[PDB]
Amino acid sequence: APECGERASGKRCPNGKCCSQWGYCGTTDNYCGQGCQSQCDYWRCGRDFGGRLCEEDMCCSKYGWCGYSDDHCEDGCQSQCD
Ligand SMILES: CC(=O)N[C@@H]1[C@@H](O)[C@H](O[C@@H]2O[C@H](CO)[C@@H](O[C@@H]3O[C@H](CO)[C@@H](O)[C@H](O)[C@H]3NC(C)=O)[C@H](O)[C@H]2NC(C)=O)[C@@H](CO)O[C@H]1O
Repeated sequence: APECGERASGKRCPNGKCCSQWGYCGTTDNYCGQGCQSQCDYWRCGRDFGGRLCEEDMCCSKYGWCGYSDDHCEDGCQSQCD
């Protein structure tokens, strides 16, 4: 049964996860993409997003995306770079 969204009385997902248009929590494009009901910016971080820190100990790249690659953790990384 739905764990978030309108069929869950506006309930939000834990750890900032995206609530899909179908009412479930997750982090792939099916959850965070078009139709996403809430917390759709799970993968964004840094200066352009209220200085939010990434979950899962991910680095916040200079472009404001969360990840583990050298591109997200090296050169311009905003937080949790190591
Ligand atoms: C304005 C512009 O195009 N700027 C470029 C930056 O966007 C780009 O950073 C990378 O952007 C892509 C999306 O366009 C990021 O992919 C996302 O990564 C998350 C999790 O890491 C994943 O859930 C998304 O599905 C995925 N989207 C796609 C479309 O694959 C990618 O992580 C960003 N990389 C970094 C290091 O922040 C940078 C680097 O290529 O270049 C700018 O010109």
